[PDB]
Amino acid sequence: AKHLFTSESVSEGHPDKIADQISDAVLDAILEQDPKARVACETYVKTGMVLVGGEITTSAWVDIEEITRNTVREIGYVHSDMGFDANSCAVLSAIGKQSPADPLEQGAGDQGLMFGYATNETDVLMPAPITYAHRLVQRQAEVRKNGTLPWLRPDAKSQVTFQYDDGKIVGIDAVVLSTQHSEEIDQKSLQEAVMEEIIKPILPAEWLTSATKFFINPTGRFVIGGPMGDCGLTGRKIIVDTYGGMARHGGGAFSGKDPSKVDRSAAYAARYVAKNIVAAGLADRCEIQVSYAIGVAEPTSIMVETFGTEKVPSEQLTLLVREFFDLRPYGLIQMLDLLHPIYKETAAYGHFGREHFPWEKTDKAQLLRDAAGLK
Amino acid sequence: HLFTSESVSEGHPDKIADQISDAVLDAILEQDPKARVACETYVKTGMVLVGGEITTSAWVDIEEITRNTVREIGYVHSDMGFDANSCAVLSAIGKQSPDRADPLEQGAGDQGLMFGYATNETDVLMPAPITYAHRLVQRQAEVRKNGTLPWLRPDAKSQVTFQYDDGKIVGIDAVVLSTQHSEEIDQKSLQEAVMEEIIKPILPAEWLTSATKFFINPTGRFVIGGPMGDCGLTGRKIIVDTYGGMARHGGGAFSGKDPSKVDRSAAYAARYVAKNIVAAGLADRCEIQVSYAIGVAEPTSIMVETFGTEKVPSEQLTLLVREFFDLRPYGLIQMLDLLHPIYKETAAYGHFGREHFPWEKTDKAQLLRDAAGLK
Amino acid sequence: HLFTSESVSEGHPDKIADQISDAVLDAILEQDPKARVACETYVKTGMVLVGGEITTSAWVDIEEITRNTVREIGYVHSDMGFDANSCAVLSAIGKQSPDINQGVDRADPLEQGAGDQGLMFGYATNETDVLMPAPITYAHRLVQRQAEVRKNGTLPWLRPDAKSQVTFQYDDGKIVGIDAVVLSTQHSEEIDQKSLQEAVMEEIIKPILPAEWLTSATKFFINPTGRFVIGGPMGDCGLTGRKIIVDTYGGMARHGGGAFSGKDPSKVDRSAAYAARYVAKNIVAAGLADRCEIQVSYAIGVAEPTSIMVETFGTEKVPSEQLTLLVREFFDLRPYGLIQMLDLLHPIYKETAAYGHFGREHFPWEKTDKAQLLRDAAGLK
Amino acid sequence: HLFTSESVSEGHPDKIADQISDAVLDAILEQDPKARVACETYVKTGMVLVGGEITTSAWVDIEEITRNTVREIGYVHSDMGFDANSCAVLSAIGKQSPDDPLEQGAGDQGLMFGYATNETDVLMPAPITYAHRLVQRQAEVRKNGTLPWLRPDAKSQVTFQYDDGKIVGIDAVVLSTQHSEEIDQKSLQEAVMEEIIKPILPAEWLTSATKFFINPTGRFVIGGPMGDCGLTGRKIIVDTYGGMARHGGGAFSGKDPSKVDRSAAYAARYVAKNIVAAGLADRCEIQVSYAIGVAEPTSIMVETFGTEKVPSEQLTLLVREFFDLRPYGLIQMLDLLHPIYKETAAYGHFGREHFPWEKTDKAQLLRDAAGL
Ligand SMILES: [K+]
Ligand SMILES: [K+]
Ligand SMILES: [K+]
Ligand SMILES: [Mg+2]
Ligand SMILES: [Mg+2]
Ligand SMILES: [Mg+2]
Ligand SMILES: [Mg+2]
Ligand SMILES: [Mg+2]
Ligand SMILES: [Mg+2]
Ligand SMILES: [Mg+2]
Ligand SMILES: [Mg+2]
Repeated sequence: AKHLFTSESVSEGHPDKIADQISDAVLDAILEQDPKARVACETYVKTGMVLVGGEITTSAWVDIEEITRNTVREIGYVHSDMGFDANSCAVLSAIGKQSPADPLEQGAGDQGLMFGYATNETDVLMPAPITYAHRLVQRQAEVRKNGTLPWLRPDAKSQVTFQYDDGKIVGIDAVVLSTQHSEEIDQKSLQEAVMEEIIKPILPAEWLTSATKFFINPTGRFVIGGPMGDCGLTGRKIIVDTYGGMARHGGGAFSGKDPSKVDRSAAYAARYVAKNIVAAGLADRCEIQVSYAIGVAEPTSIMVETFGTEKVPSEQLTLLVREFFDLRPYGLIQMLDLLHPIYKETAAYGHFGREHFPWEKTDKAQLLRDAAGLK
Repeated sequence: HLFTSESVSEGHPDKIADQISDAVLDAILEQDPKARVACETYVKTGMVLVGGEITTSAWVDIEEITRNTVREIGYVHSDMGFDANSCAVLSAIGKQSPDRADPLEQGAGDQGLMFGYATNETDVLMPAPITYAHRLVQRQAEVRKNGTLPWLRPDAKSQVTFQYDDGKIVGIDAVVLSTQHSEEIDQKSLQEAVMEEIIKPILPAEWLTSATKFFINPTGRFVIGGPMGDCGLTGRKIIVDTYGGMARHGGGAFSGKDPSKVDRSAAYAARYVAKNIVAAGLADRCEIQVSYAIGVAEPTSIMVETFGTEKVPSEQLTLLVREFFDLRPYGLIQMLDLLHPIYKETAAYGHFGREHFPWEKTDKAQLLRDAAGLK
Repeated sequence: HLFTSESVSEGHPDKIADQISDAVLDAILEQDPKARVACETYVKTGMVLVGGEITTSAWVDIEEITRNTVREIGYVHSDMGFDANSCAVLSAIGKQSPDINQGVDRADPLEQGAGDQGLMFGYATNETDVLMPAPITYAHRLVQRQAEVRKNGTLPWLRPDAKSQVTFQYDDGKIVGIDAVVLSTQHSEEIDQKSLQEAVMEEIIKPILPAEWLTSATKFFINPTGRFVIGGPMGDCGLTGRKIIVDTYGGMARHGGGAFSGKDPSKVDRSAAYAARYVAKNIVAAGLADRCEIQVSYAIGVAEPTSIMVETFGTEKVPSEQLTLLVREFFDLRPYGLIQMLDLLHPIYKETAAYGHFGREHFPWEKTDKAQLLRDAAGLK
Repeated sequence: HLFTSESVSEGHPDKIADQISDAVLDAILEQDPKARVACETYVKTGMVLVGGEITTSAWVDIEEITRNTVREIGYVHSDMGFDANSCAVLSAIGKQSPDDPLEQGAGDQGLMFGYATNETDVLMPAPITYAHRLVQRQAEVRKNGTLPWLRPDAKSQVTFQYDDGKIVGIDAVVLSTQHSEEIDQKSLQEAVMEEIIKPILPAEWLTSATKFFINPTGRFVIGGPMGDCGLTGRKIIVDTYGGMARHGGGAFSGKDPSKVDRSAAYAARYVAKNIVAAGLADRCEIQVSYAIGVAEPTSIMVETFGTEKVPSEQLTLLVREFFDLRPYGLIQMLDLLHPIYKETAAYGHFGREHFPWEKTDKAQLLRDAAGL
């Protein structure tokens, strides 16, 4: 049936995403020294200040203030004219610290479930709305940092409404792009530049018609942004972090958490499964639901929803997942080789659909395709 | 096979933050129903930080509201981990003082996407797992406060796992209930009281079988809780707040936001739309997506999904939605009569399924059914 | 012998905190003159924390008062190290309902007991015409002159943070001259040190220090560490009540330990030091001593001071036994008697929080309206 | 006639702050004796904020130091108003990496006072000395189980009467102490008199005239940071001489010894104490003047209040000969680069005769070098 579907993303300068990146920068700095550390780092940013809090158990010694200032500086807040300055904002630490047979048989601590999702409607096997929303704010940051549009400032949001028909994309119905900018540029010039340097190189021409609506800084000037007059907190962008609303989400933020937190690592594993099923050609689109029982390691149930797109029977998919992936809480950590400082890169522009992340590798695809008996 | 949802009591640190954010909201709306409020709370060992931005004529004492909220939750002694009377309360709220000929045509305050959902698998038209998860922790607080089990303490968590078959409920596979308690209670007595006074009054006997597992405090003594050794933030329970994983989410938090914020009010309106479609008998379950562009009053998209359970063509449903509901941002407010101090009640035990909330009324169901030509 | 006193401008981080604390006090007293206020401020890079306890009916916006105060001091850009418009302001003030004890707990409010124990000193000397020690007097005037030329457009490139030191040479108890002068001032990036030193010399130092006391031997040090572009709370920390000697007599006289700023007049740490200055100054203006130091002390809950002591360093012109009598006769040093004697229940305290609480003769504790009564009572003509 | 000084116990909120500031200093100095430290603490209902600036190679856990300090002081329960185990601890310390030194000139036109008098055995003014001993005794009988219902927060004040520089008696004593709910005021007053006041104050100074104000406003159950702020550097007269000597300004706690405000003040005490211990005077205020860029003090005034046993100008020359008062020389003279400062942050920096600036090891040298 014909319908619209919308997703959004936000730049690395958005205050919630600032907090995510600081949490994962702290996490990465600890993991570099202590790969087995327990970290639950929650950040709060607002006018003039960063508060980094939470709980860690580690042998690592890290300078929270330096990590914080370096992270905000890299994002681009370096002057009070932008609303925020990495060099002169307040940084407060409130982190409680503590000192540090078959480990893979560790059972789950909760009744829980995890969702994964993939679809061959894009090259990265992600839903088109979240993919192109991500790409729009990532492009905003790129042309900001490389000097193409030097008047851009870090804070930006995007939103894309796709039209579907019979489950395939027909085009883009509406685009929102709001970006922070310096005082000197006028809105008409800004809108033309955003169209030419951000929107047009990112969105396929075939999907843009004369009916497409473009809302580029629709309320006009956007000089002050980031944390200034606007709070950011770790874990308040969990839908832009994942699938943009296209898939179900069981709850649980990612950033600031070490891989032992099932909320993060099991979600990564569930994406890994779904992406490899679709890359194998076993379905065009796939939502996986992994259920865990308190005190047992293997998932208690694995449901593979294929939305009628399956190329083999649905029971065969469940069995293939049982055979080729280790979805035990600690086994998936080993499968994905997660005990490394790789998380700051995940904390803006999406945890899924990205290049080099281990849960985005399609290295079980051909094995699954063979095992299911097709070519 | 299996589906699990969880809930947390008013004493969970994330929910403490939601309740403080909405108590501030309600205190302001009592004096100034048109106030703009964006209140974000951070709680952890010994402290509450209440931050954000308000535009109002109201005069409120944030510290008093905060201590009162924590006192009502029940944290009143350091032995519990947290004490309303002696914790630190910091305020970082920026205050400003207070556009269309027809206020119904006011543009949205932000972009974003919002989902609503309804299913006839329970009488309140909610998914069963989140419904009974909520009622368990709600019942823990009720018997804690009314004197029945006075040795209970505020922090608690529930998990209910349902078994499905042919898409219908077959029974409850597992129930977890963890509750905080005073040092004098032994676990055996605790488990028996919880089972007698909390679980059995709440879960339907028809869904309890020989295969149903019960886990009461599976990790033993639970004496300190809440913010102690932990950290709670507003808007980190958005799946608990809504449908428990059964339906999708647009990502926006609810608590601390006045009804001009479409993250909250349009999610309420999408629940109202979906619930009225299911109550009309036009679908067995229905999910609504809406989205907005900042400065634009008409939604950038409306999508209705009925999972093949629709009783009239999907195209007719979308038309009925556009005919009978005003989803413009200020249309939402007037449709649901939202400018009242009603929001602290929503900040624990779920925003949906409690049928005295305005977005829970099924007062358009008969109109829809009549317009659809159904008898 | 030599004697040095120092002062700091309104832009020094400790004084920023004193000023915010008294700006909050004044805004409250504007609405509720009987309010109880104990406001303590902490400033450091990027943030202000305003804490304490108030009992008042007033409704004030702590964050707005704080940003306005910082903006007036002049911190408005990250280039300076601190920006009123974008720093963080955290409020941690606990509020209580009344605004004293409703109807006071004494039939005669003059008989109310002290709110705390403690000791307080006051001092006066006829070394200067405002009856203050010279070194702190000229130290204050230097940094006050810095802020004046910065704000009135004379030297717009100055920035808020600044510090002065003045060393006087004494001989036989008399001023012979100024031995050394130190003046460090924050400035914008484009001014070079040589233009800065000459500008400070011509516009700040020479207009303020008496030419008679400056000689070929007087040493002048303008920005002895050179470049001074970032300052204030940046890379530093300011706290209410950490400048209690610059607030009073610059080391020339003793101190009882209590801070002034952020305290309403029911706090004897503040009001009894003001009253002791008023006593000592009226004794010296009366010609009863060339210099005079007063100590008072209180017990919490007790209205009569636990001790009054009058020290005149051998300069008294009548027997000291008579002086102590005159003090008991002409001044009401009970806690609330202090308030009524000096008319303290008014929003006048933010002006005291930089450039010194004493020597500025429009303040009520600087009036010498008892001097002639004292002289007449002592039998002097 | 009368002179009054006060002191406060280790549980008073300002002294809690001083103690946390110097506990952080001590932990840094144990790993890095040359560290630069300027640690400012703010304490209030439910929270400790530890702020400031350090340059050091040391790695310390600010939260653990803070909780350990508050626990030892005795705040361990919300009933007392404050709990080491569950209060908030926030850190905001800026950290820099490490980057003839005895000829270092002063950085400021400075003045430093030191004082001593033989009116007590520790060569301190009597009002501050006995004020300290009262609150220190309060803490001792709280901690050793003698009066276990005492709680940490207490203040003392003592008014002495003088005749011609000599003590004649004590006129007034204030002792206010926090306590548990269950004890009545009458029993508290009797217990405080018998166990705190009478063992500390010499009986020959107490008469029928002496006024005793013991918890004069009654119940004192809530205390410490609860409902009233504590900040580092807000007890600088308690820390020094109780108001008897002049003070040029500048707090001690949280500052490493390279801060002249602290170490030059210690050096001035050391000089004054030895002069009196040598018998060159009975009481003695020393005023040390520094010029910027100059190491040796540019002026040393030795005020003796007419009690000198030797020509007053000899005293200055004896000080020059026997003491190294250059800014970094005095640090060597007093051997200051050691973690000794948390103990100084309650009950006074002067008067306790194990600290280095309280040794009278130059008294015999000064006495021999003079006529005596
Ligand atoms: K957490
Ligand atoms: K400092
Ligand atoms: K205070
Ligand atoms: Mg947000
Ligand atoms: Mg969770
Ligand atoms: Mg949480
Ligand atoms: Mg939002
Ligand atoms: Mg200072
Ligand atoms: Mg000072
Ligand atoms: Mg005081
Ligand atoms: Mg104090």
